[PDB]
Amino acid sequence: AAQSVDIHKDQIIFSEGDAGDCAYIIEKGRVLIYLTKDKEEIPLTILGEGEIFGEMALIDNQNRSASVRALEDVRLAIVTKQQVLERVSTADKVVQLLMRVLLKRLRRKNI
Amino acid sequence: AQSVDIHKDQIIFSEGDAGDCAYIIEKGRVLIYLTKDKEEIPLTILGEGEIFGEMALIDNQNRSASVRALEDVRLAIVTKQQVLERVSTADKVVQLLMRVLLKRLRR
Ligand SMILES: Nc1ncnc2c1ncn2[C@@H]1O[C@@H]2COP(=O)(O)O[C@H]2[C@H]1O
Repeated sequence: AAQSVDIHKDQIIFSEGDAGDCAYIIEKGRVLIYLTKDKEEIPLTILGEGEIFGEMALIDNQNRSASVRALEDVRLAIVTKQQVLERVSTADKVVQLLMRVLLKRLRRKNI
Repeated sequence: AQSVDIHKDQIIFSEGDAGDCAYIIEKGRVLIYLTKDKEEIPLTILGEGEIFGEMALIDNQNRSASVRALEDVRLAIVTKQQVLERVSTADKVVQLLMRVLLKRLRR
């Protein structure tokens, strides 16, 4: 059950401060990552097809650091913790080992 | 599968060395560290079933840190060719996660 979701142009996918449960892979369209500071919207990046966002919510299970809006009609593949564990557990030993030390390193970094 | 034993306090490799393979710790523990002006700054300690020395392989440059054995250790050698082969053949979503992790670790 790898589910997709379609998102209309100009839809806020999520907002800075929101609860974070999953990441998203862009299957079609583009998205704006941004912050809002005193009613002024400050862009950070634009992501397109085959790129992933919201991944700190996935590994660390905490709030959204930025807002994300769709610049056009987009499709998103939802990536949930259950999928990640399932895919890492079923992976090759060396790949599993790399994923572990990467995640362990990213936790020490973000301290 | 070739293994290698490393004596306690042996430098496995050093920051700045050429990087040809990674290692999975089969026995013992290892210290990952940097050296700044004869002062040694620890980063992490890894133990059994953990892997190091990947970064030279996937990013294709030198060793970013030094590694020493804290006790007698045994290491399974994983050649560069194996690591690239196994990561490239891995599942699309897993590859995508590894990329953004690495991109984050660089920033
Ligand atoms: N915080 C870290 N900084 C640099 N290297 C690290 C760190 N944690 C683990 N390592 C590992 O130490 C290794 C040092 O040589 P590599 O560049 O080949 O790959 C590195 C990583 O696998």
